[PDB]
Amino acid sequence: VRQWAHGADLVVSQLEAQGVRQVFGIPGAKIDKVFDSLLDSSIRIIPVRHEANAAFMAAAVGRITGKAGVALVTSGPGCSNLITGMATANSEGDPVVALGGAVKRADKSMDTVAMFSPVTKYAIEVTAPDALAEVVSNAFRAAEQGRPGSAFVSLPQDVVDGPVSGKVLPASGAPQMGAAPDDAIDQVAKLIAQAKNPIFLLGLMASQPENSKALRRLLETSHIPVTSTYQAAGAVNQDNFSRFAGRVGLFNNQAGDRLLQLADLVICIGYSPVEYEPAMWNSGNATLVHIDVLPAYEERNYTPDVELVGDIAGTLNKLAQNIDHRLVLSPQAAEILRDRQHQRELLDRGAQLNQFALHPLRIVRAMQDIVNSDVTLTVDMGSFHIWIARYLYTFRARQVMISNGQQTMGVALPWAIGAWLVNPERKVVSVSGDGGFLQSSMELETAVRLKANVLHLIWVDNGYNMVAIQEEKKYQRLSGVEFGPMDFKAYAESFGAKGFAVESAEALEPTLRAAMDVDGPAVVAIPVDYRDNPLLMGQLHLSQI
Amino acid sequence: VRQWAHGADLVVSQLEAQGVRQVFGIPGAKIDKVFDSLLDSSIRIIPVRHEANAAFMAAAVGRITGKAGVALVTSGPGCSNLITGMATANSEGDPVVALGGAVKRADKSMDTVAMFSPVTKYAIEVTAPDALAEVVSNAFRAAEQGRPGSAFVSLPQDVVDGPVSGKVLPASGAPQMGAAPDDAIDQVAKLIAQAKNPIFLLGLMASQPENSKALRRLLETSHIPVTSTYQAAGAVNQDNFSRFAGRVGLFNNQAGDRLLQLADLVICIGYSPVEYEPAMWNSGNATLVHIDVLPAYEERNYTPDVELVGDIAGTLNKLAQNIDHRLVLSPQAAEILRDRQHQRELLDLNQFALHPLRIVRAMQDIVNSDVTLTVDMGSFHIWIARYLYTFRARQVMISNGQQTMGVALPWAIGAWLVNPERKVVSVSGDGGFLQSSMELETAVRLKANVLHLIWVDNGYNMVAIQEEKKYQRLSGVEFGPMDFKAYAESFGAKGFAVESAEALEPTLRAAMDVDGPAVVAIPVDYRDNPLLMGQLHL
Amino acid sequence: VRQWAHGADLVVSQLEAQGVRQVFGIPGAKIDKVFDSLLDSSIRIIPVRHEANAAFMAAAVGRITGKAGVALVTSGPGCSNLITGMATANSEGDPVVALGGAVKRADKAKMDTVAMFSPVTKYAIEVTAPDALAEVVSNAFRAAEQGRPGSAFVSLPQDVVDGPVSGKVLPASGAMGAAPDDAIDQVAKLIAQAKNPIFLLGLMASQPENSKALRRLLETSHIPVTSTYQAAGAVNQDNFSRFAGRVGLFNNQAGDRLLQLADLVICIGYSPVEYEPAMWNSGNATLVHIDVLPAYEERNYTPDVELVGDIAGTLNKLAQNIDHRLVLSPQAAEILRDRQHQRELLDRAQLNQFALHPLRIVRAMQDIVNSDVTLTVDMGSFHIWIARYLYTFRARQVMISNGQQTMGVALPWAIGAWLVNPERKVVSVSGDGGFLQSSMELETAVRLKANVLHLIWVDNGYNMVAIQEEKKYQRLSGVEFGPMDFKAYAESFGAKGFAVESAEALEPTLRAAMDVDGPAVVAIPVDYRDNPLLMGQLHLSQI
Ligand SMILES: CC1=C(CCOP(=O)(O)OP(=O)(O)O)S[C@@]2([C@H](C)O)Nc3nc(C)ncc3CN12
Ligand SMILES: CC1=C(CCOP(=O)(O)OP(=O)(O)O)S[C@@]2([C@H](C)O)Nc3nc(C)ncc3CN12
Ligand SMILES: CC1=C(CCOP(=O)(O)OP(=O)(O)O)S[C@@]2([C@H](C)O)Nc3nc(C)ncc3CN12
Ligand SMILES: [Mg+2]
Ligand SMILES: [Mg+2]
Ligand SMILES: [Mg+2]
Repeated sequence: VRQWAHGADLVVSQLEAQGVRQVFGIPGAKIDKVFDSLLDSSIRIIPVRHEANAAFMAAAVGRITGKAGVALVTSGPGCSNLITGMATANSEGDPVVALGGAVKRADKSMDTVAMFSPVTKYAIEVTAPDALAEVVSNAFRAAEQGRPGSAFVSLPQDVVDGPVSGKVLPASGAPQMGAAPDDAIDQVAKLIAQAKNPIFLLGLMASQPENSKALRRLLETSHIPVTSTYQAAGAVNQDNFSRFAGRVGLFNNQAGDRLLQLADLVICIGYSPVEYEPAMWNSGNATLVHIDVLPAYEERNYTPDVELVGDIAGTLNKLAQNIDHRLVLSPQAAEILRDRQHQRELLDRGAQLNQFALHPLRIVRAMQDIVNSDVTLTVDMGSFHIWIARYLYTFRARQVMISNGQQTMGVALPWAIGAWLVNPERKVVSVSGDGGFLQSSMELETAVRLKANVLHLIWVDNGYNMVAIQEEKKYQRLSGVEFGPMDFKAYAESFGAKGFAVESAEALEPTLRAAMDVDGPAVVAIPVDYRDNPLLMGQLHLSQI
Repeated sequence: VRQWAHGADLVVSQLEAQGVRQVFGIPGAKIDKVFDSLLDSSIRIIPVRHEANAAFMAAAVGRITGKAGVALVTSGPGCSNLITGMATANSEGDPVVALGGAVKRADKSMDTVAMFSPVTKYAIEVTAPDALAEVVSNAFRAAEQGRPGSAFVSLPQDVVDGPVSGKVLPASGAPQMGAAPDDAIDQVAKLIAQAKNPIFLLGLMASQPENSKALRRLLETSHIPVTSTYQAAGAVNQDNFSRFAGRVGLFNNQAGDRLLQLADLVICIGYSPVEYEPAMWNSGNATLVHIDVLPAYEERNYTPDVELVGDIAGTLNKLAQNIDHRLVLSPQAAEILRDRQHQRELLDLNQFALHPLRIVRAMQDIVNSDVTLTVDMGSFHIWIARYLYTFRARQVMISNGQQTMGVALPWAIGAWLVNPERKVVSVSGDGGFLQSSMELETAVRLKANVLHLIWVDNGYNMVAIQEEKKYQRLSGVEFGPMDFKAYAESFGAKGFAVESAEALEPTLRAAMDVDGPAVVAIPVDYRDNPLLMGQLHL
Repeated sequence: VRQWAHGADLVVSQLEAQGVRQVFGIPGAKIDKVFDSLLDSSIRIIPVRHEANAAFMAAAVGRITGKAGVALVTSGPGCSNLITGMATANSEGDPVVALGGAVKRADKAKMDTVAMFSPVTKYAIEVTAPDALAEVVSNAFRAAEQGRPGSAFVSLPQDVVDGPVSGKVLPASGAMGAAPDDAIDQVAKLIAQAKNPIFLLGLMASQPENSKALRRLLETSHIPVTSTYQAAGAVNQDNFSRFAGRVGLFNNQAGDRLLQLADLVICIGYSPVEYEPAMWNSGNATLVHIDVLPAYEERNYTPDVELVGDIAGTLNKLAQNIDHRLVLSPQAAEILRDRQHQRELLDRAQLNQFALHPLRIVRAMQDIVNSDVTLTVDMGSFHIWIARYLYTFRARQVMISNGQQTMGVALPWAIGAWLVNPERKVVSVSGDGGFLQSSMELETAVRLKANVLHLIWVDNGYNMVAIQEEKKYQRLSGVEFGPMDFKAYAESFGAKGFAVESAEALEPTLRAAMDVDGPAVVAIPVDYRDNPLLMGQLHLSQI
């Protein structure tokens, strides 16, 4: 153990032991010592314009690196401004550690710990300087292990400013967890051998890098059909697996659901019912196998017949080793996949789509032209989200951040900035509506300052369309969903970022290509015609719900 | 899936599915439908006299069977009376599911979920009748899996009285993880090789029945020294392992601690820092290996260099299969155990009131491998712990991190119900005896073959001596005397009162022969306590 | 300010400033310094045998004195054992301050007592800084005794009470004035136009600071009065001929009929939690709220006129604005007359069966309970019998209100009540179920030489629960247990024990037990067969 003049120095050392490359936040009196101590560290300080976005950026870092992104804010409003961001990260399973300042212990005030407990996996306040290092260290453990999530640590001003005696705690990382029991694995390998219509249902954990190779090997060896929840949207896609059946949870005409209904054997990997209500795919007819790092969060419509708890990669590798031949699709299974093939042909169409304001399909097509396996795509919440989700099978991004159970608007730009910082040599494209855009557009200054290579696209309709269409379907009239217009091109330029405004369908691709080629932040406003949205909304489960 | 006329019926079916054999509790208006439904069930309804004891009894059932014991109480005071008991169960790792009534949803109020959250692993209220069965099922999952604990389920009256649609969720039981990875086991087997002063620190999980054979197998093939926390007090004892270094956490003269400080390699099995402060034994200079069903609960003095998570039995069996030679003790290692040797020797009285040691010795003579012993909290607890090495009981319930008095008798009753053919001996002081003695009526009614021993000093000695040490004067630790023999007999139990030293052994022998509840008052002289206290961590 | 060697000395000093006469509790390592410091003060240390009872005893002290009773326990189980007791105190409005030990501040990093007590207290806080020690304790008392009284919990970290501290004792506050003149006049105008006015008395109307003023208001207005059980002692059938009984339990009370008939309902010191407004307020009458705190509005409780302030003052002023006594309307007179008929009929003939008939026991109890004695009642079927005949008990005070329906309260309430006025006798009554949950305090009673006579109605079961099950299911579950020799049980403590073996032995046994100067227990076998009749008079049966 070493002698520290400031708890803050210990905190910084603990952060470095974790391998933190940057911290996102806004300084304040109660927490400025930590900001100060970061000056003598290799950790980069990234000032944001609104704390909520520090949490969003941190979530992106966490999702990509598997190591928690870090947010640092002051007491009071500094902390309460993070709540939505922390809840979003926790619901999506993104590892995030937020260190928030607090009044001196003697002065204790806002009970932030009580406030964050509902939307975090871990929330604790350091009430003793000698606990400083372990509390911060355990924050990371909680955020990163098991089903990842967010963690909040409250840091009293006197504890961070005052001296402390203690040693840095080494970052343990992921424990060496055993695979599921061999006899249980052999039992599933046996079920697979006698299965006529098997299918893998992938959940969040299946999309983790740690399970990437294992998953690929298993799919390559068994050639068994795969469907995925939106949390696992990026685990597999139409272009890397011929038997991919799409993502389930949004649309009512997915081959994945048809295959789950036809299934005689369903194997869930890293899946939790929360990702997609079991009450909509599991009849209870097929033999259900649960594979994940934690026991099945058993439910009324989710009671596994065989539970394989343990290291997912380990289990999948062992399963792969006990599979002798590739599956021969039954007539029905093959028919379902052929249907999706035709279904995708119809969705793609060929067509000119030269109308203006632009048709969603024209925008989706132009977006697919600029997003390649070297580009990351982040998607906000709104009607455009549904359109993009409908065509996820045709995006070839290196990675796609779109899953958003809380349906939190404003996430795209911050997510993009966080993602770019992890791999600054690559480009990132973020897309949102005008409503979502204005909730986090203050970060455009941050992007300019960081010279982040991000292209942000705005689908402009001058309203909260996603809400409007639901009001209509239910009440046949609108309320609180329409607002005024804005000159988004001029808006973006006032930040010193490059701005574009699409005034015709013909200018779309050229504009996007130019904005993409810009070496730094760029914003493209795209007027959109949402009148066909009812057609798309007719393909949602909500329609039945 | 079925259509149930009463949510209560589904709750009972789910309980049967869980294999519950009895429920401990006290009925009340809000929850009486569940009690009524149990009438048509194979589940035995066991009325207790105070809810807290329903939690204590359930804990004993859970500890032994690995399946959660069940408490059933009504709303308000019915549930608040369970708090201390649920906290004790959660602290000791005893699987307990408590079902508490609540006012109708429309009427909601006492926030029981909020009250129980701090002392349970799982606390939830059923606000949707269609979630009834799943909420109950998950209560058991949460209480029985990983490191076991207590779970609380709040059941609104309207929810259990009203109709419900659902199916009995099959009992999946705690999922079976696989042993830690082969590469991880090879790494540990290798550290044990590159180690000169290795030692096993056993925690709670190491004592679970599923790990008994694997543990013995690992100890026998490696012959590595072993020390345990009190939660793991029964994992290994002096007579079943030559290199046992005693239980650590109480006395300042234990070999386990010396060996831990000397160690260059410490392998913790089923251990959590809460069982024994790492600050007391881990300097950090020793390579630290963690083996448990769950990741390590790291802290300033507990950061495992190697962390293995998985089925403990499988992990230990495989580890044992990778060890080729028994350990040859180093000079200092043998020296330390040499000292414990002398220590044991020194540990191996007609005054009245009786001397603690006289009582302890008289107790060891009646407690055998067929007898379960439960120990309450008080000075007598320290004495019995000092000589734990010489007790040879079937099982010993003693770990009590919260130092909750009154646990002994109800623990004994719950333990007896699991194996009715055997005898149970419980020991407490007079203070602890009265906090839960109302259950003597329950014992007589059940004809529980339990022998309760009361060390009588007419005070709260364990607190008195701490005050004596610090202030040289006593406060609030002395109370009046009682006729415990008559007290017990008023319940229909057999009572005895040791009036002389010679009468001790004969009285206990006589009481042990009693086929049913029996109580023996034993006057004790605590004047020597200051001496024993000098052996505790200061 | 001042320099203190131990935070504990400041606590004991703060308690003396509050006037605390004694402390109930069980010591432990984390809190023993406080018990030690108490050795040097005038404050008496009263060890109990179970912490729950320390809260029950403190509640009786607080209720009678108006000043918070004090419980002192150690950390962990010491604190969790108080919860039910603190909840019961809060629910009945009894001022109670509990001080629980806690682990050293530095060790608090590994039981969140503050969170566990918050749902059942008015005030729950932990001293996290020795400089806040005295104020936190002072504020605990202020919170418990002011406004509508309740329980307060204070967590004291061991290092804080053991370590030195700087600070001075904070004097006890105490105190509003009468409601506004305009208000009292507006109300008086409503009274002058009311044909069927009625006062509904709540908890605050029974506080001693209003016994005189209420008496005045009633004597000049002669308006009918009905009370919740929390205010059961505010007025009785004897000192006021237009008293309509306690409302909240039975479905045949004149109080309820007058409330439903009223064109003007004036609630004094009343909060909806004392008696569901959905049971008596249709909303037809003009509602006037008078209390030390604003009204706790709800669906069936929205006062058309709301007066907040010193009750005694307001009532004394309103009385001066009362022109003439009320001339009862025919319907009102008829309802009050029916209550008189009901009372005579309820008094029923010769019940000499054994086990004893509830009514025989009730009569015998009314005989020994005199106007000097305090009566405490536990929860169980006997409670309903006693409530039914509350009008015929003429005790100094009656502790019976129990919204939580918590069993085990009688004996400890009695012990606490006796300690406030040791020169008087206290009679406590419970069933065998409630008795065994707190009977460990019989040792405390013997040790204190408490002049308490505890009566046990014996049925060998939880009858109050059993009758509800019988009603709903035609069968019993979990409500029957074995018998006990209660005479020998009590004697084993060193108290006097009795067991009634025949009907004729009842009165002589009670007299003998009453004459005992110290703790006595009498077990009374009861035949609960007639309960269906009585239970049919409960709002519950109509539910
Ligand atoms: C208003 C709104 C969304 C935004 C819609 O507008 P644009 O972002 O302009 O998209 P578009 O649908 O008009 O293209 S999502 C949405 C969502 C439907 O629930 N997410 C929200 N997020 C926050 C933080 N507050 C309120 C909502 C409710 N919903
Ligand atoms: C008073 C007391 C104990 C009991 C001592 O008396 P006996 O049970 O008579 O034992 P002995 O020590 O006199 O033999 S333990 C003890 C413990 C030292 O902390 N456990 C407690 N449990 C509850 C539920 N409340 C308070 C305490 C504080 N401590
Ligand atoms: C069991 C019981 C009561 C006691 C009944 O028995 P006795 O006290 O023997 O009275 P008697 O009715 O048999 O005369 S009250 C009663 C009550 C009806 O709700 N209060 C309780 N208090 C606690 C602390 N736990 C559970 C209950 C549920 N109810
Ligand atoms: Mg919009
Ligand atoms: Mg004792
Ligand atoms: Mg009874």
